[PDB]
Amino acid sequence: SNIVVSTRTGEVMRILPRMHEDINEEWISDKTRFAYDGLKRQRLTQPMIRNEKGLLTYTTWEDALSRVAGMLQSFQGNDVAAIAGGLVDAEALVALKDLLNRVDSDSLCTEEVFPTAGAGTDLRSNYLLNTTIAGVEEADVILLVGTNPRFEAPLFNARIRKSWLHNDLKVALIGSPVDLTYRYDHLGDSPKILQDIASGNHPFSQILKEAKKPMVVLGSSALQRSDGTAILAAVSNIAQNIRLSSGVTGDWKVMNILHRIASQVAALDLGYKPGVEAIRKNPPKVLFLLGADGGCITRQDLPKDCFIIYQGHHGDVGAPMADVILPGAAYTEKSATYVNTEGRAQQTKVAVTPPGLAREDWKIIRALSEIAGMTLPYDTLDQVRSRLEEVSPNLVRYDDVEGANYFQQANELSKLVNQQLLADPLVPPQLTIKDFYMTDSISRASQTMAKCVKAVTEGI
Amino acid sequence: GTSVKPIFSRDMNEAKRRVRELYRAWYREVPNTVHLFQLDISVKQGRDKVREMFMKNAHVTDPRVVDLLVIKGKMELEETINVWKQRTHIMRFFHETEAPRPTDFLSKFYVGHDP
Amino acid sequence: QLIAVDEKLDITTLTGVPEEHIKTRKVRIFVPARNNMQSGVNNTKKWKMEFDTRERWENPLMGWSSTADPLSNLVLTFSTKEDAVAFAEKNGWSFDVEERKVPKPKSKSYGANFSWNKRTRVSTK
Amino acid sequence: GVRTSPTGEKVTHTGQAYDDGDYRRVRFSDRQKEVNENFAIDLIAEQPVSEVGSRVISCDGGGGALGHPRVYINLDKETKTGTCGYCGLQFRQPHH
Amino acid sequence: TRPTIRPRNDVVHKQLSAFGQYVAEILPKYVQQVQVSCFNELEIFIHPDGVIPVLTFLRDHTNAQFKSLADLTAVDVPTRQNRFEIVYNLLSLRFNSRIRVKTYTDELTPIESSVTVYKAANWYEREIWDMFGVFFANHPDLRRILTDYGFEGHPFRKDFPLSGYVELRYDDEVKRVVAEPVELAQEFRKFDLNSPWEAFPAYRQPPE
Amino acid sequence: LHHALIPHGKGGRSSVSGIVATVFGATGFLGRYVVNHLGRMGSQVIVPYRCEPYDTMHLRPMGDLGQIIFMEWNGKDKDSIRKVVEHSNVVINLVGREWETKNFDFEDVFVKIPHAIAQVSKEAGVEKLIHISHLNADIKSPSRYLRSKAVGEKEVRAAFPEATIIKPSDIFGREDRFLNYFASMRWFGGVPLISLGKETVKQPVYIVDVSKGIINAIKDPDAKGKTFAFVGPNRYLLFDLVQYIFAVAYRPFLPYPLPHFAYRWVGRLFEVSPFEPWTTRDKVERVHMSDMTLPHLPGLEDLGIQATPLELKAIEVLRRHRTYRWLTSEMEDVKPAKTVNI
Amino acid sequence: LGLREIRIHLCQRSPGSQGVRDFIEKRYVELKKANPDLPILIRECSDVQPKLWARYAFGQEKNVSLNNFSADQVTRTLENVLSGKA
Ligand SMILES: NC(=O)C1=CN([C@@H]2O[C@H](COP(=O)(O)OP(=O)(O)OC[C@H]3O[C@@H](n4cnc5c(N)ncnc54)[C@H](OP(=O)(O)O)[C@@H]3O)[C@@H](O)[C@H]2O)C=CC1
Ligand SMILES: [Zn+2]
Repeated sequence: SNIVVSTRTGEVMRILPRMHEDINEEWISDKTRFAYDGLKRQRLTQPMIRNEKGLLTYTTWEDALSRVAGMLQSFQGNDVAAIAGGLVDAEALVALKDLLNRVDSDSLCTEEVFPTAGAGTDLRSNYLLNTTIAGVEEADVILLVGTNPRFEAPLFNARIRKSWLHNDLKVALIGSPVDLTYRYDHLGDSPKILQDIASGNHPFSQILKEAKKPMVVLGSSALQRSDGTAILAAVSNIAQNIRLSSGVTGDWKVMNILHRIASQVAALDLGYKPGVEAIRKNPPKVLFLLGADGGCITRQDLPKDCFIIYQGHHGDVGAPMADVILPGAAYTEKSATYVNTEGRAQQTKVAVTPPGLAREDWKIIRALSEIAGMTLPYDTLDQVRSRLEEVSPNLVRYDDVEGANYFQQANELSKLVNQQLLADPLVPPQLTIKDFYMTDSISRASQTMAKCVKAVTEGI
Repeated sequence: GTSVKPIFSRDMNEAKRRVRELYRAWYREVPNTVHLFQLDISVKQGRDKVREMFMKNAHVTDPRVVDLLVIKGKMELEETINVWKQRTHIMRFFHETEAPRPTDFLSKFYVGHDP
Repeated sequence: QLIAVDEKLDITTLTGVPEEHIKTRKVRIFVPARNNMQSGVNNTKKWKMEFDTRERWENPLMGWSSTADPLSNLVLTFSTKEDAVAFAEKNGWSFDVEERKVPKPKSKSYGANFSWNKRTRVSTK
Repeated sequence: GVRTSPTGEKVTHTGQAYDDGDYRRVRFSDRQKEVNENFAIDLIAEQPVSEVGSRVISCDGGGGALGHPRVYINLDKETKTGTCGYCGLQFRQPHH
Repeated sequence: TRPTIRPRNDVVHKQLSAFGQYVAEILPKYVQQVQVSCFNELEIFIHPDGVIPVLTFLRDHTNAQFKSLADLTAVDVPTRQNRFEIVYNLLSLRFNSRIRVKTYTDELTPIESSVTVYKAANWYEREIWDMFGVFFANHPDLRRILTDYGFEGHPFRKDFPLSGYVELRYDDEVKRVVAEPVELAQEFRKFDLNSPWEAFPAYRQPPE
Repeated sequence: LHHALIPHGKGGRSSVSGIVATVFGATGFLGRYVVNHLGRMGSQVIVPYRCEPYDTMHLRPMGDLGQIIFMEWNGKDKDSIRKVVEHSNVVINLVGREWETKNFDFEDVFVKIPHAIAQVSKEAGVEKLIHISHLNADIKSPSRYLRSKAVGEKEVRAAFPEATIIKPSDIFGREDRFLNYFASMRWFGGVPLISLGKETVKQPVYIVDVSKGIINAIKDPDAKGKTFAFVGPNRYLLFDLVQYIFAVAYRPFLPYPLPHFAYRWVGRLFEVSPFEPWTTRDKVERVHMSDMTLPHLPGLEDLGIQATPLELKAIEVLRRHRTYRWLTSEMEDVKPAKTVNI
Repeated sequence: LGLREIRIHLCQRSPGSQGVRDFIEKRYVELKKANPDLPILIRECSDVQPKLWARYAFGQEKNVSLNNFSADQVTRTLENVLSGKA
């Protein structure tokens, strides 16, 4: 969502909606509006290392960077790995990718799983919301699979409600009977229904077939349940059956994936190997936690004496388990690139500067590369954006949502491996409004969100 | 075309001629300035400072901009000849009380957020 | 009479700006967004040019907010995007431009509030 | 109603006080710290509650044109006292 | 309408309009536009080449004897291709009237100096050059007048920052006053005072 | 790093360098330069003064609003020393008198006061302590000045183990006693030199170089227990040095040899004055003693500083001693003196 | 020696990318089934030019212009890149 940050005398005072007719349309969600006060708490302001007693103590940039460079020079290849967080910009992502490639490492991962079978990351249409947010006004049938749009993407759910109210949309849900703000048709929560819909026996399948311009939306939250490949294959089969029975209607892009992490699409566009399984199958000796506060990898999944480097802006679960802490900048304190769930890249502007000794993320990575001896070819933000255009050119068009449909190839490659589903009901992580507020690192440090959780839990 | 009118010089050559005249005048004046203002610099220091100030904008290819630069140079020379400038104004060309800002990436990263 | 200069316009050497604030600054050319607290649209008519934000710190006495760059309050107003681009180009600044965001026309109808069979019917007034 | 920090420094009504390791306390060496001892919150707390027989009352701070803009306070809520936005005076409707 | 509204004067409006038409007829080679504002002020917009003729006419013609130059200043409008707008204000004692002459220029185009027409312009033009950077062609002695010695830039320019670029202080090590980059203890606080609602419908511009 | 002590700004007057310095003896010759360099960066300076506050007025414009704080102290009182360094994270010691006075002998000024400062700073938790001694500081030296300097340096090292110690050699500057002292000798009309000054070697150092060395030693992490020798680039014989000094001042040079005993006797006569002595037996001993060479100690070049030669910054000091006739003479028309370099 | 990734940048409306487009339409899937572990990213260019990037070990990477190429040309240079030739 497009916002206006109102600041006074170098302090972020509030967040307001900024009109964008195609994304948020004059509205923002409560988390977008009221979580800004978490930027004043639990901030990482200085570099920190481990002292003789194993405690974290402040140090200078030279000392921490030299220690990290010395650890990085010793290990090369598969022993070096990196994990990206949920609030990471494309510049830092590409800088870390290049730095780890300089030591012949490819163990770059994200905290969210996306199926790597078949086309995987190669085809951009495979992991995007191809219909786009503005396209929901043109559909008449939408099927949501294993997601809760109200909390995972509140503005997307508001768009769905607008289409439902004005265009008489028909909505069906496969998953837990969560309370969307509108009335939908609950087909059930078993994943097996998908196969039935892909078969043709189900009543809903006929509706999809006879309805021109249908939409099928699969939430990313249902791709982390150890069988997301099978669910994705079944949903792609449903989309293919739609595209075949009615033929190609033109440029409609039935298939859709709805993300909930702001750094995921940029990472995938940079080829960042989604999922943390690569770390588990080949444990590393130098771990680069780039804002990774999901708790996916703890010190029990790593070998003894594993050197862990955390680079972020908040003290959270991922911080105190590290050996060196490098203070980065929050999203309000840098001009950075984030890619939408539709693939629309946008850039932030600097509201205030990072507190204390915190620096820009890509600047930290570039300085580390210089100190380690494998200096990177960019010193200016414009040069880093040129590198981004080299790696993936769609990251420098800052309002373009256009793309090409490669659904045929992805569907063809998804048919190769057909690993079975499991008989577990699709349950979204966001079951109740109390789970909506505190979801990421900035929210958990916020006091307003604590008040909101306490109010929605024990109302009175 | 472009319907542009010159200040003094019609082409590049006349502008270069005026530039060389201004350079000769400044080169001549430097020793008298050093004596009158009781500066602690040598004549060679003043002359190479004049050369550096001339070369600071040696990339100009527009005769009008060159003419305006020569006019400003004449203004400064006339200010220095008539002792309208003081010792502080003359020494402001040397930045003697300013710490040298680093130009490499690592020092700038160490110092602050300014690129 | 007419010298017919065939050079791109450039006045960076005449403006007295230090080269630090010419080669390093990044200007932003945009139509400001409407203040969402109000409905008046009179502040979204003209283009504006501004500079990137620099460091502000807390001054040790009185805790006031200090700055070190001179262009922190500089906001210029232009009638058209081409004029702002020309000004930025001739002043040597590197710019980014964002196209104007015009709100699309809507389809309002008072009778739709009382529809016989459509969901747009309101339950209160 | 002033307090004292562990370092022996008076705490102002805004609550500000220098930390133990804060160097800025050196500015008070051989000098004093300016603190106003008449804390406004306690002073307005000791004022009694006015009892009036109306659902809506008006307050202008006292003195007419020498007070604050005249405002109206609704007293229909029973478990709470109407509080003036400007003056801070409290009003209530008779009960019991 | 009576007590608080400024009263209009139609006779002076008619006289000024007639004289503006007279001047425009006499000098068609240079006069581009004529205006009479509603508080009875007459403005003539001319071409830059006509500064010396028009003024001379307005100083010497028997029907128009403007022997006094009240003011001469420039206005900076960055959005225009010709940035600076030169304004001459003339006063006629014989006819007890005032007239205004306007012309335009850019950063590099010089304008003929009018010291031959008016001696008073001698300093005024200097001031313009000091604060706007407009060069006057045949000025007998053109140099900075208001700014400091060796002061770079022209302060009365819309892109010039309010506090400038350098500030002065006495340094004891060198025993003189030195200039250093400006560093304010408290930054000037910018206020956004413009109302989002239109105030005067009469000046509304077409939305193209 | 105590957030309120995190550097901020471009390093200017209003910028914060995160340094809190207590500069003992800031009202002297080196102290003013040190305070000026500290105040340029936006550092907080605490000036302990014992003199008339009027005599500190020249230090007021050196810092921003509230960045220079003046406090009264007593050398023999430990509580004042505790009061003035209780909040500083660096303490610089520049206390020193060139002559002995009736209330403060050389032992008091160079041994007791530095030891007390170091002890109180260690007890107060001060991170860094810069101490200034002499290059010629020897325990066997014939000068009580240098013997006291050596003893006090040993005591400071014993009391503050991580103290940076700096040994300059005959600093010259606008307010120096070294350049002026030789220039001042012209009033007598004959320059008395022991052995014609042909067996004394001097290595004077510029004042700005010493101040920059102190500042860079404050900001250098690996200069805790180190000892630095601050000396100039060139070594001169005393005769040639005085010749160059008189040539720059455009004064007639009439040097004559004076026996050591006679110079000592003359020094004693000057010493009797109630006011500060023009010269003293100690000054005679120090000014006719060759500067020691210590190749095993780091210097200005190890702190990133290129020492300024005397021939570049000598006219700015000696132009005041010229008459009206030569007042406008340039800098590069003196044919600099010969240097006995290795 | 060891290839790590392939990046193909093609514009979706320019004529010079047409052959590349045809390649991805026809002979991409087969390639993906011949290299199941090789990341072959397909991205979109602005109207400038189509290009093919290839990254090797230790961050060394080289680029080839594919302007006005045919589908046979595209597959030929691609199999040259995968093989130990050119
Ligand atoms: N000057 C030189 O040539 C070089 C000097 N360095 C050393 O560096 C130090 C400072 O140098 P410099 O600036 O030239 O000397 P100054 O005489 O100019 O400075 C003396 C400072 O120390 C203070 N001070 C002196 N005696 C006492 C005392 N008994 N109690 C309290 N304060 C006192 C003075 O205070 P106040 O003025 O108020 O009396 C004054 O602030 C000295 O220790 C000196 O020995 C050593 C090599 C040579
Ligand atoms: Zn009241």
